[PDB]
Amino acid sequence: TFGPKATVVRLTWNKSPKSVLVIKKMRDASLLQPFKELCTHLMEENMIVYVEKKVLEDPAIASDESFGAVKKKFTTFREDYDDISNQIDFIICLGGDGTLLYASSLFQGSVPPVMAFHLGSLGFLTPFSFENFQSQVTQVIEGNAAVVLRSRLKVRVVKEAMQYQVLNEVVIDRGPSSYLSNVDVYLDGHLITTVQGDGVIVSTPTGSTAYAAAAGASMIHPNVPAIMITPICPHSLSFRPIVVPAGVELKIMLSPEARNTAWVSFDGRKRQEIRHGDSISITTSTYPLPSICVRDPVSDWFESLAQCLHWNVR
Amino acid sequence: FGPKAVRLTWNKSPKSVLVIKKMRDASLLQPFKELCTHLMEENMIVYVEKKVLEDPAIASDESFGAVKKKFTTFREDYDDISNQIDFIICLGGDGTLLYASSLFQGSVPPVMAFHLGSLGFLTPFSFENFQSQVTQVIEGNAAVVLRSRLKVRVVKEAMQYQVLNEVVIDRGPSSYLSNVDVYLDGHLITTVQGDGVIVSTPTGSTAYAAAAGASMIHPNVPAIMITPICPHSLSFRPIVVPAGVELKIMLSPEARNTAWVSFDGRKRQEIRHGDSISITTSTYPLPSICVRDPVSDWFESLAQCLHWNVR
Amino acid sequence: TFGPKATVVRLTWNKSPKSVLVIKKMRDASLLQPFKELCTHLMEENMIVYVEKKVLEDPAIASDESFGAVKKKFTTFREDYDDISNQIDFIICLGGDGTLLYASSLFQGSVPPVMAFHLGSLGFLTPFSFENFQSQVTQVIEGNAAVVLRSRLKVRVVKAMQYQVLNEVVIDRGPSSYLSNVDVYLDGHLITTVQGDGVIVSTPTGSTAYAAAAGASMIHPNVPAIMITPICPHSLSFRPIVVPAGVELKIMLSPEARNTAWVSFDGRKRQEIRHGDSISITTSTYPLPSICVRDPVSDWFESLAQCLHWNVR
Amino acid sequence: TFGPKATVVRLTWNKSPKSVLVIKKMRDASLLQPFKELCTHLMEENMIVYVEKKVLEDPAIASDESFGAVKKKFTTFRSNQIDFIICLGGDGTLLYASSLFQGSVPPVMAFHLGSLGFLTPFSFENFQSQVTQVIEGNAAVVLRSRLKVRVVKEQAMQYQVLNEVVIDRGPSSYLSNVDVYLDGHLITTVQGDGVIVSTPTGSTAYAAAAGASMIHPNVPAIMITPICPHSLSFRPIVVPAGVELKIMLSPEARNTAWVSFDGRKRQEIRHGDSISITTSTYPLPSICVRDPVSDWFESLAQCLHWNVR
Ligand SMILES: NC(=O)c1ccc[n+]([C@@H]2O[C@H](COP(=O)([O-])OP(=O)(O)OC[C@H]3O[C@@H](n4cnc5c(N)ncnc54)[C@H](O)[C@@H]3O)[C@@H](O)[C@H]2O)c1
Ligand SMILES: NC(=O)c1ccc[n+]([C@@H]2O[C@H](COP(=O)([O-])OP(=O)(O)OC[C@H]3O[C@@H](n4cnc5c(N)ncnc54)[C@H](O)[C@@H]3O)[C@@H](O)[C@H]2O)c1
Ligand SMILES: NC(=O)c1ccc[n+]([C@@H]2O[C@H](COP(=O)([O-])OP(=O)(O)OC[C@H]3O[C@@H](n4cnc5c(N)ncnc54)[C@H](O)[C@@H]3O)[C@@H](O)[C@H]2O)c1
Ligand SMILES: NC(=O)c1ccc[n+]([C@@H]2O[C@H](COP(=O)([O-])OP(=O)(O)OC[C@H]3O[C@@H](n4cnc5c(N)ncnc54)[C@H](O)[C@@H]3O)[C@@H](O)[C@H]2O)c1
Repeated sequence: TFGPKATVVRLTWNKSPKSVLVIKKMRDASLLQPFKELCTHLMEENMIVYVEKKVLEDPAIASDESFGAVKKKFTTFREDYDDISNQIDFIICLGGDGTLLYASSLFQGSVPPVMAFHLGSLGFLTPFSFENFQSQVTQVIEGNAAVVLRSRLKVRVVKEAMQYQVLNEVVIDRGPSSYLSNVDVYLDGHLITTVQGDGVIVSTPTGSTAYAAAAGASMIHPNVPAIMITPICPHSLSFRPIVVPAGVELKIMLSPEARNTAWVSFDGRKRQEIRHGDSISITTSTYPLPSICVRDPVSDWFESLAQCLHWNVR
Repeated sequence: FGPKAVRLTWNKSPKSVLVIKKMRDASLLQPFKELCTHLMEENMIVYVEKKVLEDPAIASDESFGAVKKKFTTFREDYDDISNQIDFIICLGGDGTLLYASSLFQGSVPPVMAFHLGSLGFLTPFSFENFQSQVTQVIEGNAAVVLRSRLKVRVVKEAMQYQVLNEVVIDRGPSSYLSNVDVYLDGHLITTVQGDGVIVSTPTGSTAYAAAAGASMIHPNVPAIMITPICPHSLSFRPIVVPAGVELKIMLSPEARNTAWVSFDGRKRQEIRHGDSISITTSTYPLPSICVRDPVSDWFESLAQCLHWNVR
Repeated sequence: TFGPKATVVRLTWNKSPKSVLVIKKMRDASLLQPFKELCTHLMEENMIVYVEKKVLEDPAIASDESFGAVKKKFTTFREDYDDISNQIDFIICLGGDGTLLYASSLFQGSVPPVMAFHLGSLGFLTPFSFENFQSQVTQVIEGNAAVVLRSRLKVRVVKAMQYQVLNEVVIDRGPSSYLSNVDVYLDGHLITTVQGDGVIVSTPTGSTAYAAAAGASMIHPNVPAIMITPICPHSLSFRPIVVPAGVELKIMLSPEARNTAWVSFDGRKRQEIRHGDSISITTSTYPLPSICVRDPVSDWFESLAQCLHWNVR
Repeated sequence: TFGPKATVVRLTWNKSPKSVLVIKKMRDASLLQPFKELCTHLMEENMIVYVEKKVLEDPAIASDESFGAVKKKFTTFRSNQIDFIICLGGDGTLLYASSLFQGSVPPVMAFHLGSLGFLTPFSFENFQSQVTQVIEGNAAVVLRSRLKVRVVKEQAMQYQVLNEVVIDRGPSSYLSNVDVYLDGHLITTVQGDGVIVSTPTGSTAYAAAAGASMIHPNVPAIMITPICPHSLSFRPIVVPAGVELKIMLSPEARNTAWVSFDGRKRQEIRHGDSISITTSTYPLPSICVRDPVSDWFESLAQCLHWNVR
């Protein structure tokens, strides 16, 4: 089950969807007219819409009075203490990949299916074009759409628990330090190696084309159960990225004979510091992120590779 | 798995073991005789390829000939080994185990690989104190790794091969670039221009695929690999695809020269414009017995053979 | 000096050029009309034009009688029989990169400047577009053009055969399906033994060639260097290396090696090297002058952007 | 000329060396005994020695009164005075030496104590004979190229670096967007962590960690290597030593960038700042044990394990 109503690779609703969360790219200019159009349309079939509190306080949305008549029907949440985990049937994302990551931040448990929309530039996780969006949204609502069960990593930080869920990767690297970083990595309680360099890009398949790909990791389809381990410019000619089964335990610590501390980041945010007495535990989460695909998983993955990463051009 | 054969359960006590020896070798004779004499003091039937018994260096010794007469002989010509062997012991190195996969095109009994000197990624058992190890495996206290294999069909205008490490399409005598098209689920995913591609198993991730820049994949990860051989494109990163897909490699219509297909570094065939290669994930894996557990053996192989992250 | 008259980076003619060599891409169809146009234009300034004998015996070169009056004024030469050597002031190439390689094959010593043309192919070493070729060829004839002196490798095979290679010389394994073990000496010292498909020891101008496919870095043709890059080694550490151009390389088969090896010179005639054979590689004293449209750096980076799509988006 | 007296690839002194500078790897307890032994030996041929002031300030250097008498003959300092340099500690010491000599650099005899090291080929065992042979003038050197870097702020600041210059991101977690120009021509913009524009000596450094090839220090070139670029086709490149590189921030760039010289003091560059990199005319001569190429391959074999088994 994914959300209060949606469940499952096709998508089934059982109960008709009535609550939708639209997530905007925060400070942007080209995403005002499409956001207004989408919100106006989504409430023409009497369907509850949710909007971040920080979006309605924007000066460029309160100034317009034509949209203000229909804006009052927003089930606003302030994100300070509101748990919208059990209140959303499916999500529409506007702006790019960074929006989808934020969509995974708000749902640390089961997450409803998402429908990412790309409006400008190119997105690897955003397959839907905003043109003719009415028909696509209607088809998604009816229940004729395929999804991919994108894996996520459950990460726990023990300081001498924080319980984060990450989508692309968790990065353990160096911050202001300009020297080598020595980090010990354990798999199932056994020391497998010590990385001596900028850091590691332990990731998910859907993060294989992310920052992991920049460091030399291979392209991994999101339909395989696997966990990547990829360095960041290691000071060793023979440390290639490795792929491990999804059902294993990963642990990451600072080696006892190490100078400087380490810095851990989750999808580019929540950048905190780990010292000698801290530990990071990584597993494969039981709550995947279903993202609706326009036609099918493999074709969308390969077209994203072709357009975004220019994989095998000429 | 076999007639009677993640832990290993025997159900029926093993009695028919096949010992595969590395041909054209001299350091393996004494361990081969020792292992064969030991395996036939528990009244357990052993199998040896016919070409091994006709070796001049093994017929010249009459001490081994007394126990040699109890061998069960197959010649690979018409005496194809079948669901009659429930335990395999391999001597010599990695290429021996590959041969073990060549002999069994269907379900394969569990295999024991011995590294008699040198180093082998797929050979984790040291020959020292082999009596206790073989006894423990015969009893039924041993973990196994189900290595996946690729089912390959060659259609010429069927061959039905099973491969362990990879299938390599490349160029032979040709010195020009090679253009071959690849289909995934009946869809043009790419055309590769260069030497070729090394579509492989996780077991082949550390093989010739690793030579071309492919990543390291544990044999417990259910996926198929696609890595090039020096492509004339900076962007063609090796890719990993689900095990349930079907790959179809052909020659592009606007392609000069023919292509050459090799299965686990073995018999090479030539494919022309009208030929196709279909690759899927086989339903008959290769159970390889591990000394202690899969992960530690894999990482020891990485550290000892490939020198993965030394110093 | 580069040829009988051309000399030197700007090109100085000293004596007015009168002998020109046009090299065609052999079996092709889209190149006949540009070849005919260039040949007709070249002899309206009273330029002696040299053409390969096999080109003039093509079926679609005498079937047209309009061009018949032109073929009578070609100084025909034949491969392996007549050595053109020091008789050509500068060369014009048509068809693509390989033609330039063939241009290096005909001149084992000093070679005249080459004005490469790309026709229906993009090409890394072919920077001239055939459009408005009259002004370009006139400007080159006058003597206002920049030149990139591409280094070449001098290779001797001892079994006393000598070759000059432009892109690289490749020592690899052919019909063998097993690993190839070959030993490399630098200045008489064992620096490495490689266990894999082979090595792509190359010139800078061959860096973007088959060397690049194997993971080599992009090497500008104005740096004096010799590359050594492998072909899929069975080792994660054997990163490609760059050595000074003034060194001696000597490649052999290791004593404990199975099978023989195969040596190829610029993707051409392949020889077999056994245990008793040796390959000696140095930097030649006869570079290949290649005329450039604007200047070496911008042309190199444009070739990287168009051909190899270096850093797109 | 390299220093007041040393000149040149063989090394010729012309005038007998008399002033030598010893550089110690800061606080390293393993180097105290070699430092004392070397300083005692160097002042038995009546040869002037130079030491950093902070080395004598070490609490565990005046406690031993045996070395105090030897200590009192140090020409301590807190150019044009040092004939050649002896380095103890490892690779990072040599870089520090290049920091002290922004102009002509005297030859350096690097020693590896407690570390293996790439640029430190001399073993401390039997150091008497090695130092004597160096003093006599029977030794070969390699002329390691350096990069001259000028930072222009919209305040000129010159620098000479030995390994590389790194233009990366600091605390920022987003991609860094920086434009690079060669001879006034925009060659590319890089979309990632940064660039590792380097020397051949730095080819085995942090540049090698990002996928750059090894270049022998006798090959004149300037390397450009990314740091995990967000592109599959940005292969590292080399350029002739005679070119001029100019790195800036693109006009449509978020966040700033940080420039680091050999792993030292980090500066911040805004949109109005520029970095100009050329090949310096003052190389760093480092004396070799036997010959350049064999020492380079020895360092590749035991430091980076290049092509093992
Ligand atoms: N060197 C690099 O390429 C680099 C550096 C830092 C962070 N990252 C990645 O950026 C992400 C954080 O996103 P942001 O907050 O900057 O938002 P964003 O959308 O601005 O992401 C930045 C860029 O990365 C791309 N991207 C993001 N996720 C991707 C994925 N899964 N596959 C392919 N491309 C992807 C985006 O399309 C965009 O081009 C993390 O996934 C992190 O790994 C990459
Ligand atoms: N460039 C290369 O690395 C290269 C070239 C050709 C063939 N191969 C491999 O050789 C094998 C053919 O077997 P053969 O009997 O002719 O050779 P072999 O058994 O003599 O193997 C040759 C080398 O490859 C290693 N090897 C073989 N299979 C391996 C695996 N699965 N993982 C890691 N290392 C492995 C062996 O340990 C040995 O070092 C195929 O697996 C093929 O991929 C590799
Ligand atoms: N895997 C590969 O990429 C590969 C394989 C074999 C040969 N080659 C190269 O092919 C050439 C043999 O000449 P041919 O007449 O058979 O080829 P060709 O003229 O048919 O050209 C083949 C391709 O290689 C490119 N190319 C050739 N030389 C180049 C260079 N110096 N820099 C960049 N790109 C270059 C061409 O642009 C074209 O794309 C040699 O340079 C050899 O290195 C490359
Ligand atoms: N990811 C990396 O590999 C990385 C990261 C930051 C800095 N660095 C390098 O560290 C150096 C900063 O100086 P430091 O005071 O930290 O010195 P250091 O001796 O502390 O350098 C750290 C490590 O780098 C090695 N090293 C340094 N220069 C080298 C070279 N030219 N070739 C091969 N190995 C070399 C040293 O031997 C040591 O193992 C710079 O050369 C910089 O490029 C490397």
